[PDB]
Amino acid sequence: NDLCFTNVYADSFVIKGNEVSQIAPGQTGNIADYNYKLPDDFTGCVIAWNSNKLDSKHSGNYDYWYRSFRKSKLKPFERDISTEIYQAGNKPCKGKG
Amino acid sequence: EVFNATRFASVYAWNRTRISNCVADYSVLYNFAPFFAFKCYGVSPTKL
Ligand SMILES: *[C@@H]1O[C@H](CO)[C@@H](O[C@@H]2O[C@H](CO)[C@@H](O)[C@H](O)[C@@H]2O)[C@H](O)[C@H]1NC(C)=O
Ligand SMILES: *[C@@H]1O[C@H](CO)[C@@H](O)[C@H](O)[C@H]1NC(C)=O
Repeated sequence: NDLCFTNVYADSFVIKGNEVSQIAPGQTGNIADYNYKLPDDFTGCVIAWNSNKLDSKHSGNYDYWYRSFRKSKLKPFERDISTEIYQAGNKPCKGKG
Repeated sequence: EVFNATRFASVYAWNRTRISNCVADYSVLYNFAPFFAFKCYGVSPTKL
């Protein structure tokens, strides 16, 4: 409360518990490499609180997503919203299975 | 042959294999496992 910040970015995303400890400057994992990479010299804070009342219901809910397959690592502070079938082997395959 | 195995030995007797006289393209290491912890220490995994 006694500092001054030229600008402040607030990135919000619900995510599983282990990924909370995954989210940190200079880490690894399916999220830290393909979904959200925090740059090394990061100046700020992370906030994580439990929300089982807004992300849950009877019969289940599957609205949330994540990316476990990307052609390369995600650069710091970049978004990669894309639905491209990952290539395995040498097939130009465009489909699921 | 070390990622296609079926009886990965228990930790008390850790199977140790030696890799030599070969060309190591770690794409074949990447395709055989949807990784969970690729924490590299001596070398950055991209620079492999
Ligand atoms: C660790 O496990 C490897 C895969 O099973 C073994 O490599 C192979 O082992 C078979 C016999 O199971 C050999 O016929 C083959 O040539 C290859 O070496 C490896 O020996 C094993 N190592 C130890 C120390 O258990
Ligand atoms: C192991 O090799 C068999 C060969 O038929 C292959 O079908 C299978 O996908 C391989 N699995 C792993 C984990 O290497």
